[PDB]
Amino acid sequence: SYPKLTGTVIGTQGSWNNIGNTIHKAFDGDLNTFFDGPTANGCWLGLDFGEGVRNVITQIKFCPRSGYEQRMIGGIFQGANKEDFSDAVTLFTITSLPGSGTLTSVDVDNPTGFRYVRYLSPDGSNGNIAELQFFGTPAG
Ligand SMILES: OC[C@H]1O[C@H](OC[C@H]2O[C@@H](O)[C@@H](O)[C@@H](O)[C@@H]2O)[C@H](O)[C@@H](O)[C@H]1O
Ligand SMILES: [Ca+2]
Repeated sequence: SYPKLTGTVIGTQGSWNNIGNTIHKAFDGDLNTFFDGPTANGCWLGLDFGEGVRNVITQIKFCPRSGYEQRMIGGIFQGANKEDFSDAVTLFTITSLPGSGTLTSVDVDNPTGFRYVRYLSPDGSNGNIAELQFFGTPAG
């Protein structure tokens, strides 16, 4: 069991109806708060571990927005070493409805060290997700 990774929060700017449910609500430790993106499609969020830092990801945990769990199905998690994700690989694809109000934990088996990781939400989701966590270890 590896430590929770920290980094700078990156992703889609803004929030639905400018209420303020920005990407940062997915990293605040509260499963009742959530990211509600300004648009239906294209929303994403993640971390930049910082220049020169690469982690190997061994687990991802996430919790859907309460009452909108189906807006995660089809979302994917990617690791990359370019901030535009053009070199990304998909670490996990959500294909089952995530349980409400808890962190679903998924193992990742990819030995690559990444500087960047994200959740890329499916169309019609407004990026909805309540909490997102990555675990792993410094690439050796
Ligand atoms: O469409 C993104 C939006 O979906 C839900 O709100 C949908 C609509 O709900 C209606 O009943 C009205 O209240 C209207 O304001 C909305 O267009 C989510 O509740 C909302 O957070 C957002 O994710
Ligand atoms: Ca939250």
